[PDB]
Amino acid sequence: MTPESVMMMGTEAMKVALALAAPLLLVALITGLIISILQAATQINEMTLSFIPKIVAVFIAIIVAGPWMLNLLLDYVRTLFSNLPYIIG
Amino acid sequence: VTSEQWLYWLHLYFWPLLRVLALISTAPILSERAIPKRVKLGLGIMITLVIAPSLPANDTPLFSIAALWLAMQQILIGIALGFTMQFAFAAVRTAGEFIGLQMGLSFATFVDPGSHLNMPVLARIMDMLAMLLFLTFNGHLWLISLLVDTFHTLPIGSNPVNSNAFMALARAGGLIFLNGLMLALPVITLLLTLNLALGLLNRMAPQLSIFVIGFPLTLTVGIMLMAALMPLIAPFCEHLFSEIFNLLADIVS
Amino acid sequence: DRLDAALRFQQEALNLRAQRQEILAANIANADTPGYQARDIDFASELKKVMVRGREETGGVSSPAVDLLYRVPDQPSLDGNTVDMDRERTQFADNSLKYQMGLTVLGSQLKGMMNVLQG
Amino acid sequence: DRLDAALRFQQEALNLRAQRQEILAANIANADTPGYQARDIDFASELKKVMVVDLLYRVPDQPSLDGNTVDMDRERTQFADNSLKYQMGLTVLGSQLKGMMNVLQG
Amino acid sequence: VSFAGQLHAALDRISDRQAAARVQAEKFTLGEPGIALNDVMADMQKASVSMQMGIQVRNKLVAAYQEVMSMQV
Amino acid sequence: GIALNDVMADMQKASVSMQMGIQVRNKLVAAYQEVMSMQV
Amino acid sequence: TVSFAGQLHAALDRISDRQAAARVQAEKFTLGEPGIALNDVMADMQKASVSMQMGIQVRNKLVAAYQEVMSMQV
Amino acid sequence: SFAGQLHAALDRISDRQAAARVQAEKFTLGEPGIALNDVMADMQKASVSMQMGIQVRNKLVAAYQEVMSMQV
Amino acid sequence: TVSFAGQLHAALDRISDRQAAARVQAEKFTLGEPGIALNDVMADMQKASVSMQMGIQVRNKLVAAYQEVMSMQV
Amino acid sequence: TVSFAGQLHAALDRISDRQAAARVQAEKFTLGEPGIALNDVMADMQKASVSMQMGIQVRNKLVAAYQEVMSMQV
Amino acid sequence: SWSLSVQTLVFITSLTFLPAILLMMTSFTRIIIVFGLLRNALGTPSAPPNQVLLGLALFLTFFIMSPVIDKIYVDAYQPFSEQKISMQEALDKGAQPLRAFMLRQTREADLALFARLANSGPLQGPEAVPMRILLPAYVTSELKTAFQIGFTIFIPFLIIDLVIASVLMALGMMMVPPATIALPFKLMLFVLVDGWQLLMGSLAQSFYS
Amino acid sequence: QSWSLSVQTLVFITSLTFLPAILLMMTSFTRIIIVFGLLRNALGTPSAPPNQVLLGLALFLTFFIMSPVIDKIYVDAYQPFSEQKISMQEALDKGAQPLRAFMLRQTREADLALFARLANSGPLQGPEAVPMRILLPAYVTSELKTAFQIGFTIFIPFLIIDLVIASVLMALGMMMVPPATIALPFKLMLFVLVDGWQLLMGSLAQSF
Amino acid sequence: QSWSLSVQTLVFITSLTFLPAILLMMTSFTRIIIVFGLLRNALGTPSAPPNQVLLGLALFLTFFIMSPVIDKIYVDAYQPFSEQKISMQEALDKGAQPLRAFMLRQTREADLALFARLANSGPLQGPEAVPMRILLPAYVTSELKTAFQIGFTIFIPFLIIDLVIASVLMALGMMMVPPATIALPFKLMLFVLVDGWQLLMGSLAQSF
Amino acid sequence: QSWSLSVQTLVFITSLTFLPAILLMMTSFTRIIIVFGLLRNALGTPSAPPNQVLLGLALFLTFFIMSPVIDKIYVDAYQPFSEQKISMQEALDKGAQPLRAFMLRQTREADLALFARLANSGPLQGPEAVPMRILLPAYVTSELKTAFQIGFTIFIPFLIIDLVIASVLMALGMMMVPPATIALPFKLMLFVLVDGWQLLMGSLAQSFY
Amino acid sequence: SWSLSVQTLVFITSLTFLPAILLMMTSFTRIIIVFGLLRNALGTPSAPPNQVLLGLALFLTFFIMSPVIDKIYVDAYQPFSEQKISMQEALDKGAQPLRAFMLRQTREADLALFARLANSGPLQGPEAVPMRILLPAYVTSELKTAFQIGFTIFIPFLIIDLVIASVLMALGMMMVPPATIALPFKLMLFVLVDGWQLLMGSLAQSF
Repeated sequence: MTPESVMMMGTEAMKVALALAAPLLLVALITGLIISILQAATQINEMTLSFIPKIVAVFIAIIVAGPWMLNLLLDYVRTLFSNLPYIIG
Repeated sequence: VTSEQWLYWLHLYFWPLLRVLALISTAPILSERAIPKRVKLGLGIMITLVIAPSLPANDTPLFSIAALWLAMQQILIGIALGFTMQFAFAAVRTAGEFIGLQMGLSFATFVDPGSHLNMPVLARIMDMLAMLLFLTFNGHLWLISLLVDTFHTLPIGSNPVNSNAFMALARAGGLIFLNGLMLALPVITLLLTLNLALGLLNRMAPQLSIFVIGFPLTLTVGIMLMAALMPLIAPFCEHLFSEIFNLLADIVS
Repeated sequence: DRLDAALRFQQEALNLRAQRQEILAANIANADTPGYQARDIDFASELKKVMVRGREETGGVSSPAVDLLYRVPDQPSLDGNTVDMDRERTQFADNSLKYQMGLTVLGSQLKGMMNVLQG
Repeated sequence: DRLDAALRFQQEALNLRAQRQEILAANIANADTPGYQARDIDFASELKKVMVVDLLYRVPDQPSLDGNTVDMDRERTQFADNSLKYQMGLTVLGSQLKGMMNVLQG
Repeated sequence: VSFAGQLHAALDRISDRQAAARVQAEKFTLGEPGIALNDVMADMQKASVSMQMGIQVRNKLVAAYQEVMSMQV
Repeated sequence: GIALNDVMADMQKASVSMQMGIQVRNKLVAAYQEVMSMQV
Repeated sequence: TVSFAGQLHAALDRISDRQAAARVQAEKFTLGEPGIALNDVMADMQKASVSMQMGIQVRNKLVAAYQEVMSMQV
Repeated sequence: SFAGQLHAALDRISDRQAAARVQAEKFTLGEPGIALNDVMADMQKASVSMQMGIQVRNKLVAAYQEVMSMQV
Repeated sequence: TVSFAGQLHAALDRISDRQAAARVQAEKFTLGEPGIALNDVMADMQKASVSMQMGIQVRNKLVAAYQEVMSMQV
Repeated sequence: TVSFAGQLHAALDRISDRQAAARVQAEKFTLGEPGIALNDVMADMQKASVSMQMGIQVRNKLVAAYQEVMSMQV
Repeated sequence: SWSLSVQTLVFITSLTFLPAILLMMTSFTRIIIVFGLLRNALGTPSAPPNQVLLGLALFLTFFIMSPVIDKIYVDAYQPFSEQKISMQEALDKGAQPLRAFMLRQTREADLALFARLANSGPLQGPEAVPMRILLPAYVTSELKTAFQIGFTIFIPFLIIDLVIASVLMALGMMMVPPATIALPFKLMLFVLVDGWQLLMGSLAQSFYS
Repeated sequence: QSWSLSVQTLVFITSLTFLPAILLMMTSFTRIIIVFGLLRNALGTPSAPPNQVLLGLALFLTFFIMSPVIDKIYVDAYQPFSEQKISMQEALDKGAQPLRAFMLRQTREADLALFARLANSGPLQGPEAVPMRILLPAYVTSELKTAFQIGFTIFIPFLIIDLVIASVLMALGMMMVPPATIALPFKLMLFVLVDGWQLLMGSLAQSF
Repeated sequence: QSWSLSVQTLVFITSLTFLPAILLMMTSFTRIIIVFGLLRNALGTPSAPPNQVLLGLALFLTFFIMSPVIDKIYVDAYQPFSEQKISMQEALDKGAQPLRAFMLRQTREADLALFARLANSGPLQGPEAVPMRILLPAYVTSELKTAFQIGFTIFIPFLIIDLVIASVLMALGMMMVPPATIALPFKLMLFVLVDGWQLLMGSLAQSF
Repeated sequence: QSWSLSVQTLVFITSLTFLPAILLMMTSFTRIIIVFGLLRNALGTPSAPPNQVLLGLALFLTFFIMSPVIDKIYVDAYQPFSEQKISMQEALDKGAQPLRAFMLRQTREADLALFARLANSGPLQGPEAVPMRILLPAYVTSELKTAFQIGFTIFIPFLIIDLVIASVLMALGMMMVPPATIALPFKLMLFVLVDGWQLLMGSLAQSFY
Repeated sequence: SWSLSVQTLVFITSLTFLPAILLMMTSFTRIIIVFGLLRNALGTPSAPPNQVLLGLALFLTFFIMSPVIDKIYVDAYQPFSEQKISMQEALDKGAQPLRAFMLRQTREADLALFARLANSGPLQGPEAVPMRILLPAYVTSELKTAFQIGFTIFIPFLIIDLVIASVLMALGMMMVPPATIALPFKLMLFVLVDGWQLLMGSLAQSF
């Protein structure tokens, strides 16, 4: 009820969002950086060949860590809906 | 006996109802479409039932241009109060949308302005957070109390009016921008530095950077930055509400 | 103000009809009382008078500010009352129909207004 | 039912008036029977008893030789009065029902 | 004192008039002396008129409430 | 005291005035919502 | 444990038994059975009519309220 | 033009109403030469004309609202 | 194999037969055919009117319900 | 080629013709014409009223259908 | 007591205000506001059709207001039906359990504000609060509670859209709308975590707590 | 014991007011209409088939699905009531049985358990002890959940097409094009080459 | 057997109530309306022709297409009824046949089989005896499928134009130039030059 | 032969409902608003002047365009109606002819031929004998085609500006600069200096002649 | 003076056209278009909500109509009570200040075009321009004025965007999008100079 509880609500929610999005974004960033440094080493420059492995890497990311995200988000939503009638004002 | 003078009761219960309902239809949270219309009408009716008997009853007939002037006055007062209150949420929405646009979340606006493709999701997040904070600080009760109080300052009866006062509400349009800049400032600046950092990377081997490495990094950095910045809005939320409230108190009179 | 002024003539005429019928009923009630002169009012003159200057009362025992005039007797009577029953019952029926006419006109005007307002 | 309690008094009065009307007409019909006693009921007491019948003999006025105590004038007046009161009870009960109806109509 | 108070007062007055007329009618039907049929019938007439007045006031009042609740906010 | 003639007439006049006020406010509110439902 | 459906069933029963009692009284009075009076027959019929008007008005109010509640938008 | 025709129609309807009201007012005072049936017929004709005006206003307002609600 | 249109057709036809029977009975009574009583003629006419009014009310309820069902935003 | 406008014009002409015939017969009866009876005048007026009411109801249904069809979002 | 005609008239007139009692004195407002907000959240403004949600809200309100209705029936309707309590006293007796139910769920701040706006004297205990103060205080408290519940409801459905947009933006697909992708995932979430049982139980507890 | 004919007429004509409510809450109309709306959202165009066509088609589908239940009601309740062999109340009680079975067969256990918890129900026992006022909201909740389960998996192929087209377009280089604009004709192609309408009706019918 | 006059007019008004449903689900209005909406979406102009204009065009096209069916109904069914030659029941039965034939001409056998198998209908010999309750949903489904086919095919030339302009812009290096702004005027020019409106209406009419 | 007063009133009020349909399918309005719907797209601001401003401006322009037709209808048909020298049927027959001529002069022959063939009409001797059922949809089709022609032609100078600005931006190596935002103010410049609105309305009015 | 019921009908009917009066007769279109163009300038099409912009334009319109409202009050509101002039002579007398304002804000070319569109040859004087010719001409003039003000607003933001892009290109960066960098600088320039208050002051001065 108190504004401290509200702002905590937003923080924990958006940290959950950060945890959900961090693996995919970080995998894409690492793949892009690796392809870019390889291009710099080989002196190859086409703006389209960096887009190819990124999709494959990010799609594999759901294969490997997808169940973890799905279990984390469901637990968050379940706990939020269960604690809903105790943060009422 | 068995009089029950109806015109007296109607004139006593009408104009306060007009002002209360005019505030209701525009005041934030009390004007959200999710509330059924009958609930809003009943709240206005009950508030008027509580308030009106204490006020001096007016005797101007409903079939006169004086009644039209009175109705216009009540509508103006109600919409002015509600809109001045709404300005703070407008400012919060502006700050959130700008943080989100510096995230690169909606890049299609820079190339196709107003092209039916825009999602200010951060703006919505902080808008609903601001609504929750406003509910917590009981701002709506204050709004109702000030709606009641503006009578003593400005009675139902037609009273003369001023000018630059309207400018003040219009000049409040500056606040939406001015306060929005500060909220952002605590994050956009660092994001700016990050973009500057990306520039240093592009000053190296040409191409092979930006649109491939900049976007995910800046998205994650914006996310964690403003996630850490979330505790900061609440003092600024109270500052915004106080600014709107004392501006209203000073200018309505 | 405007609506009050527009409906004021028929309302006042209907009130004067009611008072005239009260007077006629009083005449009918006292029809066998010895020494009772029948009373009646001039409807048109009193209606214009109430029109120009608002309704007023003698007290308020209360009674209207109307002028109670005496009816001219038809034929003499030993007891000494001038209530001739034919005249009383003709005026009663005529006042009845005119009051119903006033009700009809006022109701028609009020519907003629709800028709405009209703939407 | 509450509806019965409102209309109980008038219904009982109407029924008692009908019964006493029958008794008075029986007294009229048997006027010529030698040895017939004129019988009647006390309306108020029986109305109390039903709201909360016994026949009472009429006090003879003139002594006849055949033992008949029925008097024409007394019972004719009572018969007319009972008819009038039956009509009045019908009027009152109908007015109450009509009021209960116009309350509901709409 | 208030509008609800005035309506309650009007209802009480109408009910009291109706009960008085009914009680006088029952007293006349009882056979108690001094009660005239003229007064009974006139009082029943007045009670009926008062009931009809109350019905009309209720009808209008309900119509006005329905009109107010139909307002779009 | 006040008769049915006056009671009914003022009762009707009040009903008419209340209906007029309701209709005028509805028109004003509809115009305001049409203005605010704009697209700038 | 109150039951609105049970209360409606009880009220409908009250009306229906009142009507049936009046009808059977009229039945016996037409058949010529002694002990039945015409004024009682008419009074019971009118009581049944009043009860049915009660039921009709309550039905109208309930249906109007339900329709206005269900015509609302969330 | 069109506003002129609307103004003329409104003037005719109001003249109808005024004539009926004046005739009824004169008849209320007991003035001779005015009959009850004529008063009632004039009142009903005025009511019919006013209802026609109301209906025309409703149709015109609905048409204007439908036109102004189009998506350019 | 239950078709609602079939039941509506059956009810409509039954109303029609009742109306036609009442009309023919009145027709025959007017022509002075012995064996027809006025009271039965009026009773059957009133029964036909009751049946037609019941059909009218059922149609009104069905049409209203169809319009409320058919106007929802999908 | 059947056209709906032609059918509507024909129906309107039939309604107008029936109304005009009833009005003419009533006018002639008022003027003291011998070969016209009051019952026929009243029956013809009632039939014209019924026909015009049917026309009004058909117009209402047609207008409702048109306003429903033209309110689509295509 | 009143005449039977007056009692019937009052009963028929009071039957009119049933929607007002349902909306302004009952648990209906919070549930309907929460349902509207949730429908706004999932991105399907016409999904459970208004009638379905209205029926569910009516059944929920009937299940929630059961003890109050039971207390009214046992204390007011039963003595009134048995001719033990007059018609003008059954209303007063039955208005007390509803008043208590409205009080418990109301808030001090609203009560203080509406006690000040009426210029009434000090209210040392809750037993001095009239209905003219409790009614709008209860209404405002219910509105605020419903909006709080809906606004904490809204957060996950916007979180999903945020992460969807960020993931789409990582790969450079800047012209893909995020709402169209997020809607199936929001439906999947609301299916997985017992979308309705948890919400139903949370609302019911929110009343009984 | 039987109700009077006037009471029967009053109840019968009053019950017709709940016909839209019965059709929506108690029958299969809700699930079909929700699935159709979700499919319209998934097609890429929000109002291609007018709401009227979808509503009529959903009504026909609901009638065809519920025809066995309607036949059972007619055999059990309507026919013996119309022949004046059972009373109105007993006919309603008998006819509530097949509809209760239909509602139970598609009811989630958790929904029924929760709504029995909220209604203070204690020793329930046989599946034939659940009252109508408890069974109905549980059925509505289960129908909403099932409709959402169907919709979110109806969404899948169109998301696949959208993602494939966007990925191909951006990887090829044309990143300034709107992928949805090019994708909509392909969504229509997929829907018409699979026979999406016929298969969707088959799946909706076989869901019961 | 002939319905009395009051029953006849009750039936007539109740049937007039169902007019939009008949127009949408029995005539060619739905397919034309769907194709028009898809075409408007295809030009990149979501609100250029107002909805009322397209609705009126679809209504007139439907009237022209259904003129032979209306003529058959008039000649075979309505005309004898208006001359009191036949009753209303047999007139309606005779008028059903031409409309039924028209709807069967434009339905797909697979959808008819689906709705027959779903409704548990017994084997039906030939197209002569197929209930309207079976034919109507199948015809609606077939119309939906055909409309989607036509719209998807229509979407092709504008897709060609968009792709060619996007490629021309991209091969010039213009990386941040959106192709919609350049494509919209050329889409309008293409639709104007081929006499698009009359050609598309003629194609829709010819397909019926 | 004249219709009764009741039938005349019924027909008049019924025909009053077709006012938007008549305005769209029979007057100039369809060509105007559609062009506006495209012009706001050419300027790069979909917001543009508000929708209601454009609609009312189109309405005023339509009235000015149809002033001669309205005057001819008022003179030939409605004036005898008001002065009692004509019936309602004859007035309806006579007043449509100037509007039919106005519709025919802007009707392309190909569309008219298409709708004839589609109605299986017999040999029409001359324009004067063309049925309204054939003239209305053909006029609407030709109207749409003409509006699209005008809109595409309007789209030209703004395309010129966009191409020039994009070429200038790319020739300087400023490849990452979106040219839409830069070229929007120059489109506003072009519309201001040349007096775009007045020129466009004059061109539309002259086009109808 | 005509009937009261007809007066009520006319008044409620004229109440419907209130958005038309606000848009076509007052200046509301000018402020709303200026706000839309300014929002398009900063690069954020949803930063202030459309509701807030509409309300700000409404308040600005109310102030800038306050002199005309005062003239209406003097010429129409007051004498309608003293009954020196009423009904006809006054409604037109009260509308006269609107005519003066719209003549002031209307260009001559639009009026000339709309006159030759109505074949009104003998329109010689400038205070007897009919409403049919005055209204659309005034609307077109308002559109032109709003577009000019929008371009003037556009100039500094376009300059800032161009400067940012030029410095990015000169510094060696060829891939960094200049919009992301230039957006916060656009905002800090807009706030620091206090763009909003000067913008409203100029709009009020713009009449």
